[PDB]
Amino acid sequence: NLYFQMKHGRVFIIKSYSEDDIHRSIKYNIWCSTEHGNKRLDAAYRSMNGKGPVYLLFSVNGSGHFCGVAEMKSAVDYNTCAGVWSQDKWKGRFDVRWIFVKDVPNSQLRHIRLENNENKPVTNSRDTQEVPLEKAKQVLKIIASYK
Ligand SMILES: CCc1cc(=O)[nH]c(=O)[nH]1
Repeated sequence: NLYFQMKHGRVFIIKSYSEDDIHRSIKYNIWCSTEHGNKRLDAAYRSMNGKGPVYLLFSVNGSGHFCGVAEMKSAVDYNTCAGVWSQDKWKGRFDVRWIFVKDVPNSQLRHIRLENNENKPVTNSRDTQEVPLEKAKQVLKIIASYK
């Protein structure tokens, strides 16, 4: 209702090519991004210093929908077993906590736009695109109220 109208938290889009990697993340509550993506999330997490959550909005590239919401729950460990994701393109791992597993079609979010990404729809983001807090509130309310 007015729950989401907090003033702390940072929100990022997660774009996965792999449906297998979504399933593994939900099963084991972990994730891994590119090197550049991990560094961005690790900085946001460490600078948050616990004063609020880091939310992750997951969407599989090409699927036409978002598939869930997770919260970051650790910094990035860069020295972990390799080859655990569906493509061996990844060094490291961080903990997440899946908060919401539901398919939300892009049609329900296309009209929200990111002033920090040339006003492109939030549904046209790349991996680890950060969402401004005020637009993030609108997306979460839509996700949590979809049926
Ligand atoms: C390591 C899991 C993963 C898969 C993918 O396709 N993209 C990404 O950023 N992380």
